[PDB]
Amino acid sequence: GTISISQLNKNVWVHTELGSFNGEAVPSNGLVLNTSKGLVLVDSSWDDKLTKELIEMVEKKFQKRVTDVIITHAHADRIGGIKTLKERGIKAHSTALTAELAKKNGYEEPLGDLQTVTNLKFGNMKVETFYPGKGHTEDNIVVWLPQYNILVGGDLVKSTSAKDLGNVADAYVNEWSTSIENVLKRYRNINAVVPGHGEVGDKGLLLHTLDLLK
Ligand SMILES: [Zn+2]
Ligand SMILES: [Zn+2]
Repeated sequence: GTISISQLNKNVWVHTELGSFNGEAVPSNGLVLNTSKGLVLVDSSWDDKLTKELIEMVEKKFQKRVTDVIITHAHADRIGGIKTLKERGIKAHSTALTAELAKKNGYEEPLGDLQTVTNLKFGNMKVETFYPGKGHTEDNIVVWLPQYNILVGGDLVKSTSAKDLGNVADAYVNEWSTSIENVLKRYRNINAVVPGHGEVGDKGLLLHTLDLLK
């Protein structure tokens, strides 16, 4: 099961891919939104190969085109497939900072169209992007589906089983708790929280992440 999709509701699924690192499978999550105007992903995958596999799978599953991807920060698990996106005319949305960091981290450039709070609408599917502040990276954003109170946390948000923050060389560890607090403040009645890696949970993941950061 290198690529798996799991349903939250009719039109919102989690995509999860196993990257292969040092002979270990390493899952990363994003979202798949099935809209009347196409599929919209939150995040790509670790690299172009997996991104292609992901796109092939979702397009086949839903018989719909991937039209847009929202990139939640400029690391491989999120942006690794940007070349695939660009050469397919799949729009790669990001904050300007993520775009700047993408170019620095050697990736092709996403759009830089997202602000601190941005509302997008794809068909009937409403999507909010929110930059809560620095944390896992300087640029990490989260994505919210206000119709369903589903939050995509990316690597800002740890799963319940996670006991480790991960790579913090370019993290803002002190600021990360504030950024999580900002997410907790903004999103009050959450049905699901998708962490960047690991099992989907609820607000408890945000609290858990705060706990790890204490
Ligand atoms: Zn990262
Ligand atoms: Zn990650």
